[PDB]
Amino acid sequence: VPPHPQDLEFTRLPNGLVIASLENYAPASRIGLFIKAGSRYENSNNLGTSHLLRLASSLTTKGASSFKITRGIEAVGGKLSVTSTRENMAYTVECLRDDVDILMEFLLNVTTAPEFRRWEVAALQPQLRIDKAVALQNPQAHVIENLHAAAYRNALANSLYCPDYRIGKVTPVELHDYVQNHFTSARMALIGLGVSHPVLKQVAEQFLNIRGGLGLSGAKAKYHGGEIREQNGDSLVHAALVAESAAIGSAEANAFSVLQHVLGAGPHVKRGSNATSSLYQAVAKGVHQPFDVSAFNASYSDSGLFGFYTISQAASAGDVIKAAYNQVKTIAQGNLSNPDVQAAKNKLKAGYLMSVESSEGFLDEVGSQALAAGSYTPPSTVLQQIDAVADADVINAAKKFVSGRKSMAASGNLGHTPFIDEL
Amino acid sequence: TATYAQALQSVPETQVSQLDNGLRVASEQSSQPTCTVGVWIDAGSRYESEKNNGAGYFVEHLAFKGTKNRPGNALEKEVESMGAHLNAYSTREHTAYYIKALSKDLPKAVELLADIVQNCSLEDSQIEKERDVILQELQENDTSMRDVVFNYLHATAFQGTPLAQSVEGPSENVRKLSRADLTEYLSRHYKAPRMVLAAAGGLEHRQLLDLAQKHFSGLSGTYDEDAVPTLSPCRFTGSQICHREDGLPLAHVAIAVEGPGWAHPDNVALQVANAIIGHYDCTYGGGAHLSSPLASIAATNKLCQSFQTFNICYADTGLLGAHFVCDHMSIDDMMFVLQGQWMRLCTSATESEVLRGKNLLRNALVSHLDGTTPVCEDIGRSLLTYGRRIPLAEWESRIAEVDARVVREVCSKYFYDQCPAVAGFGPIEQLPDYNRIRSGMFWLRF
Amino acid sequence: MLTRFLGPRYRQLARNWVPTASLWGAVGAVGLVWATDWRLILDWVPYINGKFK
Amino acid sequence: APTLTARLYSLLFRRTSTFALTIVVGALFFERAFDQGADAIYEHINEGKLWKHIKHKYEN
Repeated sequence: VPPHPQDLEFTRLPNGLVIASLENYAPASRIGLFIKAGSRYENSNNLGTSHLLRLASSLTTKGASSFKITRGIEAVGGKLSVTSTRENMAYTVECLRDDVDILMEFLLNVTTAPEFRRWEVAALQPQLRIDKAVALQNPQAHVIENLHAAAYRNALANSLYCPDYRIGKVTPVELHDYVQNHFTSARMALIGLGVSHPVLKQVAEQFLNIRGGLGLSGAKAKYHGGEIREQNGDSLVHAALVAESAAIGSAEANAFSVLQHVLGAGPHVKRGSNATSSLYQAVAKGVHQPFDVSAFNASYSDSGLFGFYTISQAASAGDVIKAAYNQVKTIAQGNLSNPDVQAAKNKLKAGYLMSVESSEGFLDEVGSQALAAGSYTPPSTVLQQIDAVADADVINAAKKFVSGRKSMAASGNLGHTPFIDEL
Repeated sequence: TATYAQALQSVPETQVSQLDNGLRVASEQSSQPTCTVGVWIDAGSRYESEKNNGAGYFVEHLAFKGTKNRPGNALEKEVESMGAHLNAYSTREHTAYYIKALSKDLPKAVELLADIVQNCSLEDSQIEKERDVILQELQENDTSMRDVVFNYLHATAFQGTPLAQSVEGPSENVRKLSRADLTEYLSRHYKAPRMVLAAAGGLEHRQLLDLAQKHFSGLSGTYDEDAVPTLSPCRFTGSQICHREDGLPLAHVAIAVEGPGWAHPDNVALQVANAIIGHYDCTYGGGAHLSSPLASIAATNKLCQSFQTFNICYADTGLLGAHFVCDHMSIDDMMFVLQGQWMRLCTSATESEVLRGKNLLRNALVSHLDGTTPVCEDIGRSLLTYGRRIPLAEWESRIAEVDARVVREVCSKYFYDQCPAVAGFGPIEQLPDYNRIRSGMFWLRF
Repeated sequence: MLTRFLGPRYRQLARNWVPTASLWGAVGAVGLVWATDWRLILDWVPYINGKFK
Repeated sequence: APTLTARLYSLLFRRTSTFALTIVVGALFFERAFDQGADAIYEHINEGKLWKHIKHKYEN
């Protein structure tokens, strides 16, 4: 028998900063500062600066040393993490209830007072190589980075990871310039779980009144189209096929989200055949060896990418790509049942509700929402928003993918992997 | 605002009921729109003999592939269609099947779980398909150096006991285990007093109880019969397995002394001490300044890629120690520094670092029990191991009691002058001789 | 000037090593007494008596 | 746990300082008991013979 839960509280300040808080009566507190500071805000002169920044969070600040941040956080058993998308950086901080003040102080120091001392920055440069190396052990990382580089002229084309030529070459000035033009009131959101709204509001008004930076969600992402190919002989070919879709929190994005679950996202059953996954069944029909297919769905501030991702044997890749693409074509041609949209609606709704079950998933959703929309949209109006997607909308999203200029990235033995014009 | 202390009281009590066949049914209610439900069974590879080892693992492969009511793909079609997630795991001691679902879907989710447990339609052709799948999985697991060393450490620590065995079994078991072997396992082990229906989320305990009588009540109403089925203690050894492979680019080493079982109060202090030594890998921010002397020295002097401390619990025994991954020229230095930390904590642990370990454990415990799934696991697992749910405020009481004197007492008891089990895989020429590892388990100065 | 080593942790660290340092003195005292046949102390010891009567 | 090597280890051998203390205390009482025995064996195997057994013939 639980307590009747508190409502989330939400505040936009005149300077554009957004504060959102929830008092769950939990033993731990979670606090995030979400900043429109992701890799899309880099340009061709400063590539990788937001990677080194992501790695730089325990370097010395004004009255908190490197030693002090590490020791002080660890003394109370806390964490400090930094997570980045192409759009956002997110500085989050966890501890027990009683310890919020010290971790808040460390957070505000990291984000608004970093010193970027020449020698500390130097000792950190090799860490870019380690971090990139570890991430790029998953073939998916290569593919999705190449996919974005292929798709875009600009902004969203930039990698999450520093280009090799920039390792050792990103400077203290570039870090200072990056923080001073991106880490500003009108680009920030301060989210807190298990803190009071007055405490957060106070913290925001005292410590987070910055501006001398940029305004928009950027230089606008120009979708280009094209393909990037990486020879490996990796036994398996990873391919992704993609077209321009819809900006986040448009109605069309929900149509893409639902189509993604018609076609099939992740699995639901440990070791299952994926019976209601329409891409997986379509590939399974004419391919009798180990494979995978998922629908791919990446939505951004001013663009999106929808299509599918395949893993297959080198010789089978062409067949797997063609079976998958034909299955999408068949929904674009109108062969889509009302029960199939409804099951996809059920998977998406349940997926979203499970997404926000934990503190970590709740805070990230509230944080990104605050940056994308300027608002908090409760679970039941997200569910209402998903429900309003017509069958025709899902057909229309499939139509848009099939007719639209493609982007492709692939890696492996590519001797039987098709180019875009062969599809 | 509430304190940390107040916040632990406000965590709602786990409600427990016993069904008439002896199935325990337990729930922690929150406000959530989603839930996790599942069956935790007191079954795993420690119950298996030489001849049927890997059977439960084989059952795990078959559990979702059809029932007497839902043949073939019909079950997964129902789970998928409501947007549910159906998952399973097998350890040496526990089997679990659980559904992540919408809270409004708890009726069907309980109905499916019962159908999986009671009515596994292990069709001969299906068991043949799974033969090749498990065999490939064994080939896959061979490439994971972490999974191999921990299997090796079990195989040497528990030498000639059922705890020496892998969960998956040997390959000869995989290729010769029949349907009759599998149904015999099911008959002996999937019995109502040995399994728990756990739930966490937006549910009343009353309806969890209702559905339990609805779908589980035909299990042990008169099936309480045959040798039901005593475990017996496993002799820990103190020994070494060294798989020398210089073709692999990094050495894996796991080292453990014999821990006490699930029951023992000593676990809380051991966990504090393990938190002080902590974990590390190469992607941790700020290395030099880390509090753990091992983690700090390992980062600065490039002594490893990763290490982790552990305390694996079984019934009346366990494995307490550490594992690491390092370059061929670093094993000696790693082992030296690891052992020195164990020795330091036995002899000369101090108040301040124990507070840090205490705090790390409160933060780990609370951060772990976050989501319907980990809470449901904890309800299920705890009722098998402790027979209660131990509430969050009790753990805090047990953590708070630990000071430097306790860490020195409890570490000395398990670590000081004890024979370790040691497992080595990879480029391990520089892995110290066992006598010299034994000698690292005491100090001449003390 | 030695003020580095003065504080609550070093007070605990000294306290931990005290029974050990006491026992190492007790080792060394008996060892000196045994090696020299220290007549002053060994006259007390109720069975170790090389001197008659 | 009744057994005597166990209590020997528990009380005396577990700590290296106590181990050393039990050796040095052990060496004192061994030197007495061995020199007592080994002299008494040597004296008994040479029954008269030595000036210790002759002594009483030439006076006080």
